Amino acid sequence: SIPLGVIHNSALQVSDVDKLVCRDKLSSTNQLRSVGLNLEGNGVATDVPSATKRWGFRSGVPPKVVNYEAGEWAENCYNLEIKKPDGSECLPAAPDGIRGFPRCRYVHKVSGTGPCAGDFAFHKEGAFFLYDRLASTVIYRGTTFAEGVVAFLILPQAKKDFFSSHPTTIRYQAT
Amino acid sequence: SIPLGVIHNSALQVSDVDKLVCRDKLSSTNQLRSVGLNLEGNGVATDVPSATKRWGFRSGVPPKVVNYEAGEWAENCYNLEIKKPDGSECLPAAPDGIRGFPRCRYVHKVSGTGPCAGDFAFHKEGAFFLYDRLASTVIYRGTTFAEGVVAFLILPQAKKDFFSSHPTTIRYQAT
Amino acid sequence: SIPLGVIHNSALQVSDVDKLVCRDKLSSTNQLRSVGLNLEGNGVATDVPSATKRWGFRSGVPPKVVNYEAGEWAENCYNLEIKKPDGSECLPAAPDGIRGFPRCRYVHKVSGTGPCAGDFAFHKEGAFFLYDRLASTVIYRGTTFAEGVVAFLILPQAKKDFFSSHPTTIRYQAT
Amino acid sequence: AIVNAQPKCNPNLHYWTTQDEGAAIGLAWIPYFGPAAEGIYIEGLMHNQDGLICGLRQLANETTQALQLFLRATTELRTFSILNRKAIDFLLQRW
Amino acid sequence: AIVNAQPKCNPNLHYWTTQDEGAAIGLAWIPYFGPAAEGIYIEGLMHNQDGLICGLRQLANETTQALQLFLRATTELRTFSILNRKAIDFLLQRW
Amino acid sequence: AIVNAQPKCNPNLHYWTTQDEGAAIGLAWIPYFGPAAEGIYIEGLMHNQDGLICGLRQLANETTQALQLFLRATTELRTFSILNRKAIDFLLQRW
Ligand SMILES: *[C@@H]1O[C@H](CO)[C@@H](O[C@@H]2O[C@H](CO)[C@@H](O[C@@H]3O[C@H](CO)[C@@H](O)[C@H](O)[C@@H]3O)[C@H](O)[C@H]2NC(C)=O)[C@H](O)[C@H]1NC(C)=O
Ligand SMILES: *[C@@H]1O[C@H](CO)[C@@H](O[C@@H]2O[C@H](CO)[C@@H](O[C@@H]3O[C@H](CO)[C@@H](O)[C@H](O)[C@@H]3O)[C@H](O)[C@H]2NC(C)=O)[C@H](O)[C@H]1NC(C)=O
Ligand SMILES: *[C@@H]1O[C@H](CO)[C@@H](O[C@@H]2O[C@H](CO)[C@@H](O[C@@H]3O[C@H](CO)[C@@H](O)[C@H](O)[C@@H]3O)[C@H](O)[C@H]2NC(C)=O)[C@H](O)[C@H]1NC(C)=O
Repeated sequence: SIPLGVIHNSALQVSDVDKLVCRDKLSSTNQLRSVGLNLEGNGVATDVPSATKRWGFRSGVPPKVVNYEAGEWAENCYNLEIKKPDGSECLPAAPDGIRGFPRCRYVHKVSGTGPCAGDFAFHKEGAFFLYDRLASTVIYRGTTFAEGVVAFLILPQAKKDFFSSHPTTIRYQAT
Repeated sequence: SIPLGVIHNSALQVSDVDKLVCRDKLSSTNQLRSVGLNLEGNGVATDVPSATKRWGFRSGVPPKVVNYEAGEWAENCYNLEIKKPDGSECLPAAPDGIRGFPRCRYVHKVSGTGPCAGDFAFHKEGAFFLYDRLASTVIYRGTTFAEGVVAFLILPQAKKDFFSSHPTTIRYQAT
Repeated sequence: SIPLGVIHNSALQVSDVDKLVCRDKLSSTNQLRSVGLNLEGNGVATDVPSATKRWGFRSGVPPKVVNYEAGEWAENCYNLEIKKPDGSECLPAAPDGIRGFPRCRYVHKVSGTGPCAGDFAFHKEGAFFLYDRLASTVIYRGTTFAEGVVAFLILPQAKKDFFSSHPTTIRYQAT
Repeated sequence: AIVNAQPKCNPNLHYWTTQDEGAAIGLAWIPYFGPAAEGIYIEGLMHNQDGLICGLRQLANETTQALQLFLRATTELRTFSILNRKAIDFLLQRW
Repeated sequence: AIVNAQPKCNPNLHYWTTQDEGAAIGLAWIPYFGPAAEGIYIEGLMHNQDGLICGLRQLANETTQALQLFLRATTELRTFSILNRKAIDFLLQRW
Repeated sequence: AIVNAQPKCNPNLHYWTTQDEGAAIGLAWIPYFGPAAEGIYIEGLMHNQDGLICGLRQLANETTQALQLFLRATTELRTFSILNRKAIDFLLQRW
């Protein structure tokens, strides 16, 4: 029951695949797109102290990953290298294929010795962590990520593609 | 060539996709389901001395895995830790995603100095090994499994899903 | 924009699905096939001194793999074990699933030191490296491969498939 | 069509499956608050419906041969697309 | 239809995406000569069209609940087939 | 339609496709008894059919450009869905 959006004459409306009339014609498989939107645009605070308080550790839930094709510029992105007091690395190492968010104006790198208390780090408000083009539910060590959400669309058939219109870093401690 | 089952009027028939009349109307992708059933229901003996004679070691055949969505309760389940005499572990380590069988009334833990003389352990009668929701052709170390087989179905269209109706361990040595 | 080849009356023509009229209709998903062809049939030189000049090293480009279902016999195949002068391995270890080309009438083993200057070895002319039934853009260590390209086809419908019709090595020093 | 040949056939079927439709209670959909991997299943019973359960057990016994040969050909380590392929083959036959 | 219920919604959208058909300028299609992983993107701006951008942001907020539960069920580690499934489910409903 | 431009074109083609629906003997379908990975292939010769084999080689030389630009875009490490997507696009365009 994943909602799917339909665009006609630059208006947006929700539609189950069953509700589609013949008017909202879907002719080719390249009309279907997935877009990942950073939630900085929804007014959230983006400083490191406020962002750290929205990530938490848990055990017993396996990670998951989903693909997204288009994205958005991020004004702030994060990079985490937290450690346990004994020197062990808390977060998992990045699996092959996950590189990092392609576009960030600023990248916050956080390193410290705050005690993690679980197997993985999740998002307490349900949002995803966005990498180059793979959205994940977990934080991976050393890889830049941007907080965001994913949406699915049926784009209009046109001679020009929908996605063709008008074509620093700081380090802080933690505990 | 994989047979596909169709349910109508609470009866089961075999019909490849070629023979489907419009009467057995497939309407949405939710109707297609894969079900994994255990051998215990077909009358097979399940004491450990009889179970181990039904698995054998071989080399030169890559392992394979297939997904299955629904399953059955298992009264007997097996966990294996076999070592060749020098102390090396014979069975492969479980890859990421493989996980124990969810529901198991009793779990037999078997460990001992087997003469295992192959690269992988296979089923000598063609049955799969059921792990979580992944059916495998090979045994993995330390993960519970139940012997079973997989079936494919086209479920009836209804207001209530078909799979919604009426909603200890022992340690033994081996060689 | 990947072309499809359509066969009718033992003639071949290019026809994307945009213009695949009913005269060349599909009926089942087993008609679609992918065929991997070797460069040696197109007249390329195959002696080792001339073959190595068409492979080169680069960094910053992720490797990729694509599946192909049909193939061709190779008169010459290659196996590589290059090393840096310090003794380290120059090429990636083969990931699980890569098993080497199944049919080679002769296999060249090339093993010697070379000033490797990149993460991976690519093909300078855009060709793929054919491993078993997987086509890769990068050379893996110790696995036989044949240089080739991939083509996609819509086979004719018949009682007898398009296929099934009419049913050693040297070592070379390097520097 | 199908007829049971096994020496014994258990008529009941205690099943478990994972539901993905609908909405959860409050915050339960957030992974940080949701249940562990051992608590995502739902369970039921096809009480005393022997006429159908006996058929499933026999079909699974016969389906193994075709499935094993299919997995031999494929070079994908984990297969998830068998049902999708059959959906496509259904459409292409009556397009 | 969709109405935003979130503070300080951003009207603009500086997108980036990968062009599937590629540029194909001369030899640039060969990976040994092509751009690095950081250079395969194209980017623009959907200027001041807040009537559509505001809708997209709200849809993503609501789509999260359904997507999370779906991922909880599937046993595959990386999911790529959501759109293809919706393409099949569109066809199967049409007669 | 297609015209060969390569300096030489071999007219014969030996193939080694695998078979998914073979009529296996009683016990050959069990992996414990079946052939090793080197024995699952079937071989044959498309004798002297120059008119098709020459065209087939040329099409491959032209499909590399489109295929590699496609692989540059995808995040998948291994791609298996190219033919399935083309099947879906065939059905959708019959609108
Ligand atoms: C599907 O069900 C049939 C019927 O139950 C299963 O057939 C069984 O196959 C095994 C292995 O070939 C037979 O074992 C053999 O039995 C005799 C002694 O009875 C002996 O010659 C051999 O040493 C061997 O053990 C077994 O008898 C046979 N069962 C019956 C009732 O005929 C079949 O295995 C099932 N298929 C799958 C994939 O589970
Ligand atoms: C989708 O957007 C909604 C808003 O439309 C987001 O709701 C936000 O939910 C969080 C909790 O998950 C709320 O935090 C709570 O706020 C109050 C502040 O007084 C307080 O009672 C609690 O201490 C707690 O912090 C937050 O206020 C709420 N935002 C708004 C604007 O109401 C929701 O998180 C978004 N969903 C996703 C997946 O991003
Ligand atoms: C598809 O087939 C064509 C030929 O039909 C292949 O073109 C060949 O491309 C290579 C590499 O660009 C050319 O090599 C160059 O040739 C000249 C003359 O020696 C020289 O300037 C350079 O040193 C370089 O070696 C080659 O000449 C050309 N072949 C022909 C007959 O023109 C093409 O590579 C094939 N594509 C694939 C993907 O295999």
